[PDB]
Amino acid sequence: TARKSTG
Amino acid sequence: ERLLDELTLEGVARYMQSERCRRVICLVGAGISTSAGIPDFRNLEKYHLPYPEAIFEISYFKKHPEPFFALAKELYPGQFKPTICHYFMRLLKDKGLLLRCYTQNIDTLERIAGLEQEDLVEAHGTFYTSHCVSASCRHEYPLSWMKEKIFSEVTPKCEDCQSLVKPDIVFFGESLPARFFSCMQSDFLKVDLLLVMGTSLQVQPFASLISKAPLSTPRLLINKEKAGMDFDSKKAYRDVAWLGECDQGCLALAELLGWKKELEDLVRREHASIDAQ
Ligand SMILES: [Zn+2]
Repeated sequence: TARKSTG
Repeated sequence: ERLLDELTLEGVARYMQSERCRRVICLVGAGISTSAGIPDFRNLEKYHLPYPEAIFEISYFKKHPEPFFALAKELYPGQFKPTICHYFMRLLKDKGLLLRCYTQNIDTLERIAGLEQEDLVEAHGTFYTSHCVSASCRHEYPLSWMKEKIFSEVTPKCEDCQSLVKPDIVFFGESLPARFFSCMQSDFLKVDLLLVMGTSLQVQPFASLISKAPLSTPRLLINKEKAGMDFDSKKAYRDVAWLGECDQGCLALAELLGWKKELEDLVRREHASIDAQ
């Protein structure tokens, strides 16, 4: 899954 | 479909009062906790960070955890007391209107306000519990243990395997809990209203949640600033922005709904209970 990112 | 009569707070309130609006998802961020004395995370000069954001990145943290824990000491509140906005969500729960609260926050204030585990998707984890980072160990530590380490300025270290211990927050670069994706797959298939509060929707994949709702689902933003949302163009049909602090937005909405007295009583008795501890 998409990792926690600033954008 | 067009479900709001007008693109106003009054329009949203009328919609909420109608039979059609049965299930509401709340999407919340840092702005709902600023009036609880927890600043928007977005002395430290001594660490010579490569850039300010490195303090919340997992790769940097695992090798240099000291700046994060130094900041934690300064940010740690003297009390955990939920806001008017948190208690507005409690009213949604008690009136059978809350499908889910998805939170970006790690402060446990939704729990303290009386939202139960099943009501919540803590998308970025929690400060409440902590664990050793070693997969073969995973020793758990409670908030009192973590707080003691933070205030004594001793880096949390596992008493068994000597590895780093971290609060159960999702650092930038980490995966979100499976629950986030599991609930997303169900909740956004059938939802009557999105209430987006205290977030500018700049963190992914949380920010993508607004697009997952059906195209007809109205969306109200309560935030100090504007945020794929369309408030102002000629094609605007479902999105409403109320600009200001989250507490004042929730008070304005509660008044329109006829809940102002109920909300104020709830906040006051719950705050009294917390202050009496
Ligand atoms: Zn360990």
